[PDB]
Amino acid sequence: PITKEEKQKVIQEFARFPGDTGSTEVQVALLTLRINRLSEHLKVHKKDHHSHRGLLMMVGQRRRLLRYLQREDPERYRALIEKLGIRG
Amino acid sequence: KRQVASGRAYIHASYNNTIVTITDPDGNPITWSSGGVIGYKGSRKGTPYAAQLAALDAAKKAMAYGMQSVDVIVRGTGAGREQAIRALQASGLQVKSIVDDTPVPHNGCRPKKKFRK
Amino acid sequence: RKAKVKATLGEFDLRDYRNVEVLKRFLSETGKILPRRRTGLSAKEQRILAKTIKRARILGLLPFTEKLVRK
Amino acid sequence: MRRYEVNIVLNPNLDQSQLALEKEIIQRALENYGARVEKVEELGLRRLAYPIAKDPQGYFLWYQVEMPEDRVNDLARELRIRDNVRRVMVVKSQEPFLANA
RNA sequence: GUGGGAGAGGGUGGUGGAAUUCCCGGAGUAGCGGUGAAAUGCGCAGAUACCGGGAGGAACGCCGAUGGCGAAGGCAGCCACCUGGUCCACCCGUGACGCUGAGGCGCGAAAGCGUGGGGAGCAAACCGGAUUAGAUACCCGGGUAGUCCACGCCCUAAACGAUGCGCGCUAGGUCUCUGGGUCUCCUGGGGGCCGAAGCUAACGCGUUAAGCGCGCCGCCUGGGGAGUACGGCCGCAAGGC
Ligand SMILES: [Mg+2]
Ligand SMILES: [Mg+2]
Ligand SMILES: [Mg+2]
Ligand SMILES: [Mg+2]
Ligand SMILES: [Mg+2]
Ligand SMILES: [Mg+2]
Ligand SMILES: [Mg+2]
Ligand SMILES: [Mg+2]
Ligand SMILES: [Mg+2]
Ligand SMILES: [Mg+2]
Ligand SMILES: [Mg+2]
Ligand SMILES: [Mg+2]
Ligand SMILES: [Mg+2]
Ligand SMILES: [Mg+2]
Ligand SMILES: [Mg+2]
Ligand SMILES: [Mg+2]
Ligand SMILES: [Mg+2]
Ligand SMILES: [Mg+2]
Ligand SMILES: [Mg+2]
Ligand SMILES: [Mg+2]
Ligand SMILES: [Mg+2]
Ligand SMILES: [Mg+2]
Ligand SMILES: [Mg+2]
Ligand SMILES: [Mg+2]
Ligand SMILES: [Mg+2]
Ligand SMILES: [Mg+2]
Ligand SMILES: [Mg+2]
Ligand SMILES: [Mg+2]
Ligand SMILES: [Mg+2]
Ligand SMILES: [Mg+2]
Ligand SMILES: [Mg+2]
Ligand SMILES: [Mg+2]
Ligand SMILES: [Mg+2]
Ligand SMILES: [Mg+2]
Ligand SMILES: [Mg+2]
Ligand SMILES: [Mg+2]
Ligand SMILES: [Mg+2]
Ligand SMILES: [Mg+2]
Ligand SMILES: [Mg+2]
Ligand SMILES: [Mg+2]
Ligand SMILES: [Mg+2]
Ligand SMILES: [Mg+2]
Ligand SMILES: [Mg+2]
Ligand SMILES: [Mg+2]
Ligand SMILES: [Mg+2]
Ligand SMILES: [Mg+2]
Ligand SMILES: [Mg+2]
Ligand SMILES: [Mg+2]
Ligand SMILES: [Mg+2]
Ligand SMILES: [Mg+2]
Ligand SMILES: [Mg+2]
Ligand SMILES: [Mg+2]
Ligand SMILES: [Mg+2]
Ligand SMILES: [Mg+2]
Ligand SMILES: [Mg+2]
Ligand SMILES: [Mg+2]
Ligand SMILES: [Mg+2]
Ligand SMILES: [Mg+2]
Ligand SMILES: [Mg+2]
Repeated sequence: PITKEEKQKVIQEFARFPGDTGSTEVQVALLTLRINRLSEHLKVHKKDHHSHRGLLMMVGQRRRLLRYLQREDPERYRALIEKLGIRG
Repeated sequence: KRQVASGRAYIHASYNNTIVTITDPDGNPITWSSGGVIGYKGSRKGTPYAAQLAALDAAKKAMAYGMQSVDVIVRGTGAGREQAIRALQASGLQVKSIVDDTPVPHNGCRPKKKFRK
Repeated sequence: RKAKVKATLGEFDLRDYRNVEVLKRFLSETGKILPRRRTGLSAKEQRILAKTIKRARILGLLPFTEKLVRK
Repeated sequence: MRRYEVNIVLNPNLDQSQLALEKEIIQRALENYGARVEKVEELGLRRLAYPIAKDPQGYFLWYQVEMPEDRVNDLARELRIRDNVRRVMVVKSQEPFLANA
């Protein structure tokens, strides 16, 4: 799955402040978390296609969120990417 | 030639014919009869009358074989099933319990085109 | 048009695949699981009762099918 | 971990040594698969519905456990290897859902 | 974000009964099967009907619904794991991050192809039996591919709601699935049915629009010729665009 613990820990990480949950950064982290989880899922199970749909979508979201952050503040974008380490 | 005297009567009733098999409390048959065990040859074995005469054959036979009480069981839906049980009602045999056993499957096997949809 | 199943029974876990005469009270004189028309449950109720019965059958607690008496 | 229930229907004809020995194998499987046992209700042998293994009745155990998710299956795999075990049923345990309270 | 929820949504491994078929055994005897009626078939090497045992495959009766889930194709025994979507309540966080989407990429019923398994029931082709004016057919008895599995291709369809996606706007009534409420009732989110205004050639549609609007993609331009020819592109092929 993903435990309560794990999700917490990743936010209590990427949050812009105390109480941050919905920040662009954070969502991007979640989506990556979730992604990697699902990609490893389809490392086996190369036949579960209906989940693949989801992967494709979660990827799309991640990408838009990234692009926005870049458009807005290139600094925190580079920083975020150079944390999660993807496509940058 | 064992003198059974208590047993099962099996009515198997198809759109095409009827068979009574008389067996013992353990299920081994004692005697039997059918559409064309009596005269009838073609379709005519389906008629309920065919069933009466057949049922009574199976009785009378079993009765000289020594039997009085029987337990009826019925497989299949078909004309003159009821007529077969009827025949047994007063066959001279005490009809202890009628019962309906017709196998239904849980959808295993793919029917002959005749029986589909 | 007799009277409806759930009306008889008191409170019962509808999840109990261990619990029988409560369960058997949901089946035909053949093994057959009973219609809502006859049981008087709800969409969800009947729905859980199903899996419950089936779980129980597999366990050898409830009958998969039965013979039919008279006829 | 998650909390399952484990039903065991085994040979109603067991003498005592034999019974306590199947029980022993069970204990061992559970430890070896990582399940802590939070309860037991053993209703013992009961009249069946339909024959199982040519037998008219069966000996009933029930174990409420909490154990490693990913291991549950292997556990059942293992529990089943005994000829003297007839049927084995594991379940994620839910909460009572009742009606007519 | 947090907290709940329903679900044949997907993949994997397991396992449960019913029925068919075949094999073993008991008992039993002369026919069963099949049709409009029949015959072919099967049966004294003892069938059928009955009881007991066994193997193997395929599909899951009742529940089952006018029901649910899914983008579509589609999805049904039970169990466990792996996972996608989606709904609600709190109104917590980000602050226009949005809509559509030519190319591209992925999915894509059935049939079909390749390689290797598997093969019970069914069953194109085929072998027979009957009907018929004949019967390359409708009915009957056999039967191979194939239906099943793995992997890789194939990319079609009455792939239908013959209704592209998003948002906003315009009476109600009623039945229902699923949430949350102070729970005869209100409030979300689906499924149906009647009907305001409006639309419509009609039939019909009508808050699940075929009404009133805006954005954006796809498409149409009389019937044949023809989804043919040629060219290109994919394809092992069949063939597809
Ligand atoms: Mg006949
Ligand atoms: Mg056939
Ligand atoms: Mg075993
Ligand atoms: Mg949640
Ligand atoms: Mg499912
Ligand atoms: Mg599944
Ligand atoms: Mg499976
Ligand atoms: Mg069987
Ligand atoms: Mg034999
Ligand atoms: Mg004719
Ligand atoms: Mg001959
Ligand atoms: Mg012969
Ligand atoms: Mg001889
Ligand atoms: Mg048998
Ligand atoms: Mg077997
Ligand atoms: Mg075989
Ligand atoms: Mg078997
Ligand atoms: Mg939908
Ligand atoms: Mg369809
Ligand atoms: Mg889920
Ligand atoms: Mg706010
Ligand atoms: Mg602010
Ligand atoms: Mg889009
Ligand atoms: Mg496209
Ligand atoms: Mg396809
Ligand atoms: Mg296919
Ligand atoms: Mg070919
Ligand atoms: Mg044929
Ligand atoms: Mg022919
Ligand atoms: Mg012809
Ligand atoms: Mg012909
Ligand atoms: Mg004809
Ligand atoms: Mg071939
Ligand atoms: Mg093939
Ligand atoms: Mg395939
Ligand atoms: Mg079209
Ligand atoms: Mg479109
Ligand atoms: Mg489109
Ligand atoms: Mg469409
Ligand atoms: Mg338009
Ligand atoms: Mg959208
Ligand atoms: Mg609209
Ligand atoms: Mg309505
Ligand atoms: Mg409610
Ligand atoms: Mg509603
Ligand atoms: Mg209308
Ligand atoms: Mg009007
Ligand atoms: Mg409205
Ligand atoms: Mg509605
Ligand atoms: Mg129009
Ligand atoms: Mg023209
Ligand atoms: Mg033209
Ligand atoms: Mg074409
Ligand atoms: Mg060409
Ligand atoms: Mg040219
Ligand atoms: Mg290609
Ligand atoms: Mg070429
Ligand atoms: Mg063609
Ligand atoms: Mg195309």
